[PDB]
Amino acid sequence: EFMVSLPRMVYPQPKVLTPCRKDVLVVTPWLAPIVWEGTFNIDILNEQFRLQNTTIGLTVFAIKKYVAFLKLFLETAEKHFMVGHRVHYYVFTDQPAAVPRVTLGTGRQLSVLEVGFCERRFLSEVDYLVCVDVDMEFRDHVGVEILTPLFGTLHPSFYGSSREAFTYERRPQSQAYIPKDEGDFYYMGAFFGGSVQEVQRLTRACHQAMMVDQANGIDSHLNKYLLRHKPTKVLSPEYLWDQQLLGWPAVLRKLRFTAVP
Ligand SMILES: [Hg+2]
Ligand SMILES: [Hg+2]
Ligand SMILES: [Hg+2]
Ligand SMILES: [Hg+2]
Repeated sequence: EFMVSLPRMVYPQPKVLTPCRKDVLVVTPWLAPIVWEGTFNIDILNEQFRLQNTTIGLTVFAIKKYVAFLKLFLETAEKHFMVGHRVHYYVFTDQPAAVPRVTLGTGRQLSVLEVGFCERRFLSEVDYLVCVDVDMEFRDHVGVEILTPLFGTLHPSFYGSSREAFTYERRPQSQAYIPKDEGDFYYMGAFFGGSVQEVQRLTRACHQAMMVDQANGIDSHLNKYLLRHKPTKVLSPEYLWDQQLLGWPAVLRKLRFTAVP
């Protein structure tokens, strides 16, 4: 947590009286950045994170037919995800032998964990955990701009919607319940992350709430958690897109991580 000085760097002076983007919200009401292209200088951020020797874990579950998505997912992650930084891929799968042999860049590693003491394993191996769906591909840069204690990503189908249209859990009997007059954003579970400690907090809360609903005979739990524990960054839909369903709107300067058609 002691941080060394940055080196001399040459880049354009930020302009106090020029908004960064005039077409989108770039900060939430609790002062968390909303990550859009144009908001960050990746050279500055790369320096800051490299100087801390940052390691990023990327976790994916690939069960049954979803193993078929791993080759493209990992090949494209190699091109676009945290390039230059230490990356540990964690692939959770029922088919260890079906994980494709993907060639990795230096400083990058992959663990296969079979699914039908180790939570501490993430704590000792990585600084940040990023949790994504495997039936996706990277098409453009996804880097250290996303890293923060806790982040969620705007659901691409709902970023322009009013909160009453959000498909939050609406049954008051559920632990996930959000009433019509509450809600900041509609976050999608396909891309979230943060420090290991904050990600483990989130998944522990979600698991307990789901068990409680289960006992009572009942994205919703994620959305409840992030309502009540505000993320320290929010990722724009550049980070979670479906071009076939939604096209390429002008508000998206890049399409970084997308559904496979
Ligand atoms: Hg800017
Ligand atoms: Hg995770
Ligand atoms: Hg939750
Ligand atoms: Hg969750």
